[PDB]
Amino acid sequence: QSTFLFHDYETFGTHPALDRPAQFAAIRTDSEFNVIGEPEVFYCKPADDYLPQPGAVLITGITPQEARAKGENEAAFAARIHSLFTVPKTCILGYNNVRFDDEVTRNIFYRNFYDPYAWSWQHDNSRWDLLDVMRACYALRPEGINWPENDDGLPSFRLEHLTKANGIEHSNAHDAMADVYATIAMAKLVKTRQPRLFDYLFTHRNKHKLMALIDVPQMKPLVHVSGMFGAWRGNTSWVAPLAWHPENRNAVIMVDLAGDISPLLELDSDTLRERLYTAKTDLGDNAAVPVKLVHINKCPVLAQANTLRPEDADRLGINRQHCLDNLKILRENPQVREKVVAIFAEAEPFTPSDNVDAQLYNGFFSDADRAAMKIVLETEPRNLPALDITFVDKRIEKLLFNYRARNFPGTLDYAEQQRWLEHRRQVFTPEFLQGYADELQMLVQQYADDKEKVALLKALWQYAEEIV
DNA sequence: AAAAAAAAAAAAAAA
Repeated sequence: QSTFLFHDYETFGTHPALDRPAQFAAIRTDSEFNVIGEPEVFYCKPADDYLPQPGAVLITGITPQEARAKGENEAAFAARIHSLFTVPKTCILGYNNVRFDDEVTRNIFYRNFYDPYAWSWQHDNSRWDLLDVMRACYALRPEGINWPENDDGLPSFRLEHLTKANGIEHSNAHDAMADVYATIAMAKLVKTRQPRLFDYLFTHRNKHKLMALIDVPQMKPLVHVSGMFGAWRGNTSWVAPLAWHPENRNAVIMVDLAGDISPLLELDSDTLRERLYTAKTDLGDNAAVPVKLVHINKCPVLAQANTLRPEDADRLGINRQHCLDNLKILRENPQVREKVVAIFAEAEPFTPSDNVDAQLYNGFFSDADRAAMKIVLETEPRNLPALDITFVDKRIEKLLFNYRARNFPGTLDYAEQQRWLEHRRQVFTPEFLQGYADELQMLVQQYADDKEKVALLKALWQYAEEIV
């Protein structure tokens, strides 16, 4: 039978590759969102070459001392998650998971010699993200659920703000296990209050399922829900697919039909590109480029025009006529496409980092390396160096040493212990430790009144003292 | 047989 796997990480920082996880929690459920099996919760021991983001710690309320005492090493941490995730017929999901948690999981698997993507697809698996489901529910089919307005009078979609707005036990927020229930409940609510949409959006979580909607040649208009648009637009707009992204295969170039389409008609590509990557604050008295990408593998909400009803339009302040006009102009002018696609054909302006943790997206691993890395998983730690393997991917050697050094220091010899002590010395430089102490010493002189917040800060200094 | 593109910028979620 098929199942839904709700999960939520509590990390030591925002950057998934560079920051480490602190806590993991997950619950297995059926299609009706009824709890199957026991709830899974466990902590991760942070390595001795990393300090947490003090902000993240003020949010999570979990000190490295607690995680070190309670948790397991990252190799086990990854094993337990990979065990749960690889169960056949499992749809893994959470809240804002595609653009955070899943990025963590991928690195956790990447750092600990597990396949970073297989969990999402292999054995009839998939993933889902409820965030845009809530935005789509509010935008398209709000009747039934209470929607919390912001200070400016705009719709908020923070989990804690939702569960409280619909009478659900949201006491003690930012807790791995407490958030999963709050998510499951939020799903259960939308499933009950609005099934059709919930199903549509579910079945249309698939890369190939979305594809069907895209008729680039005919520029068939589609409803697109995304936070990138804006809460004043119900995070919603009509869009038209101009062309497939020239390099990335999972991306497609969408034109915003609500935006002013003059720049595309007037300016050339080279200038448009520069015009696309400019801030609204420092941008002058010009209309911005009404173009964005949609990553069909990142659970984007797409539907056909008629899904967005003229009522729901008037409710969200979206001019249907203006969208219908620009479409006719875009259909009337092919030359617009030519210039647009060329914007996304340019090569990567950023130089790749030499930090092995951040190289996940430097291509896939081969079958030989993929197999050889399994033998590394099966081979016991102590016997890892004795095993002579000829790897192809230069990342593997650096990944290994870090794996063994972080997870199994006691398996290191003298040289390996020394070069690690150097690696650490390069991380915890006086100027790095000062800036940290400055960041703490600032925050304490800011949250001084909050004894709970201070206690957490002090703990970070006491940790920072005993780690170096 | 299949899986991906971090970071310029749009906004708003997550730690």
